[PDB]
This record gives sequence, structure tokens and C-alpha cells, in this order.
Amino acid sequence: HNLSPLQQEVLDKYKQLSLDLKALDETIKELNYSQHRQQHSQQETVSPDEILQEMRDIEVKIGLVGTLLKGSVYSLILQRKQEQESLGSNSK
Amino acid sequence: MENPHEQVQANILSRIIGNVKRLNESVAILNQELVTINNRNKNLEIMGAICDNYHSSVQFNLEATNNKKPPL
Repeated sequence: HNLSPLQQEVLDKYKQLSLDLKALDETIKELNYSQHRQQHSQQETVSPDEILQEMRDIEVKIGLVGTLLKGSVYSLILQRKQEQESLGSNSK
Repeated sequence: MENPHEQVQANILSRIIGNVKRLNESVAILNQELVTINNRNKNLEIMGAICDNYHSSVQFNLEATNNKKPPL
């Protein structure tokens, strides 16, 4: 099956294009592998160990640092407001 | 003519009145100092209340999740 030279150039360019196509597909997959330390590997690929399993692990205890201070201050303010409303309503 | 005891007792009574006056002055200044110190210290109730609230908060936060570490 003979072909014109331009067609053959188109064809082997298509071949090379398919080659780096599946190359890029493999790269994107390898990023998406949650196989971190499951398959033979020692680098973290974006997966729950970078996400909720990890960030949520941080978050279930970061509240003990940031939101708990507020909560305590708000609780004191709420108790003060309770005392104020009780005294104001009952005194009159 | 008058009994000297009466005069000496009047004198010592005058002294006792003066001493009671001095005691009253001292106690008044003491009350002023106590009022001032309590008024200035009023912030410490705030600080202690918030610290106690935070301590209770972290204690029950370690209770709620199973993240409470074992006693060293």
C-alpha cells in the first residue's frame, strides 16, 4: 500500500504524537496513583495522604489551637450576658 | 477641792478619744486601699475564667475524640 510522501509524514508524526500521548497519560496516572508505598515507590502522589485523610487529620486537632480560644472567650462573654440579663430583669 | 482622779480620768479619756480618731483614720485609708486594689484586680477574674474555660475545652476535646494521650 504505497502512500504519498506528505501522507507518510502525517502518519509518522501521528505515531510520535500517540507516543507522547500515552507518555503523558502514564504521567497523569502516576500522579493519580494512591499507591504511595503500596507499589514500589517512596514519593507521595496526591491522594488522601495529601487530602482529608491527612488535612482532616490536621483539622480534627487544629481546632484545639485556634477555635478553642475563641470558644472560651465567647463562653465567658455568654456567661456575662446571662448574669447581666438576670440581674437587669430581676432587679426591676 | 475636786477629786484629782476625776481630772486625770478626764485627761486619759481625751487621750483615748484622740487614739480612737487615729484608728478611724487608719481604717478609712485601709478601706480605700482595698477598694482600689480590688477594682484594679478585676481583670484577673476575666483572665482566670478564660484560662479555666480553655482548660476544660481541651480536656473534653481530648475526651470526645480518642486522641487523649495515656498518662505519662
